[PDB]
Amino acid sequence: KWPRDLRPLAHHDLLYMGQISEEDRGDFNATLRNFLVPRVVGSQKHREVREFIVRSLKDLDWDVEEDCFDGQTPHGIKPFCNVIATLNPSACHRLVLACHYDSLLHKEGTFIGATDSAVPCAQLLYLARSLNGKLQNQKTRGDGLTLQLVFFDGEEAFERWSSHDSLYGSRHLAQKWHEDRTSAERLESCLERSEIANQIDRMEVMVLLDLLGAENPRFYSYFGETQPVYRRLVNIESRLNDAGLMELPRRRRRTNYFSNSSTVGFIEDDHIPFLKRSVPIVHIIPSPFPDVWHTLDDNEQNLHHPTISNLNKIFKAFVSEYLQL
Ligand SMILES: [Fe+3]
Repeated sequence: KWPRDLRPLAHHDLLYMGQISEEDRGDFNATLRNFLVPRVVGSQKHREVREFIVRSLKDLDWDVEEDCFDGQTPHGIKPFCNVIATLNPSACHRLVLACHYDSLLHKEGTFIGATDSAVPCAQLLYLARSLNGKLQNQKTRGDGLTLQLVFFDGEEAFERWSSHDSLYGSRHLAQKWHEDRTSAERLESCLERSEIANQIDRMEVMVLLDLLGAENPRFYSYFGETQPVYRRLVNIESRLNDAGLMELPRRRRRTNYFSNSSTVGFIEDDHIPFLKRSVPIVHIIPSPFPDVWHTLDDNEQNLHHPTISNLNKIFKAFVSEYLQL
């Protein structure tokens, strides 16, 4: 059983999280435009993207940390900088939403990585912005739960994906947090039977978004441990559809992104170094990958906007339910 009682979103809140005004659309797209540039490790546009993320979240009065370091790669020594934003640093437990902000250095030409992961980056910032008032209110409760957003650097391989060439930022951060010791007594309102020995134990669940923005994604539950959390995403999507709040190409259709079916697939991503340290993971990545995956066609025009809108409604409702906004 999940360590936190997961109370179903009231209808009033579901309906609110499920509407998207044209200024909602406009705000998200304006956010997204900042990420639809090549973001290769070490580059100027990469530092500009990080600066944008940092300022956006500092403007919202979040605590923002830049976890920077240099690491050896097949292309020589490289600088990396993870961005960690925490709404209430004192709160013992974090609901962590994450993605990567670097883009693949593509051998053929300029690679935008619109789904991989410009859309997930923008979705995290859009969540922070659009739920800001509710989040600021939730932070005052002293209930020991907060929201945390991690934008990992160096997710992509420089050459052939391997244990040593991939996940530079997440490998670094998981180790950093594992070795940084702390205890429940130093923290605000930890749950009763919490075993807190280090920073990594404060990660209540890590929801990792990746390869989003293409039409008709298929998600599955990748971890039995987080099946209670995963099923809330299934339930929210079902309720949005029942209420007629999803955008579909024709009348009398339903989205079915979050399957209840079992899968036996394994995908390496930024969750791995945390998974190895007992952090519960929900991996929101489609299977199969978008047809555009790691091609020069993973670009702005190939994004499917109605799907992005539907996903934003699900994620907003999810956060709202988890934090009881
Ligand atoms: Fe990729």
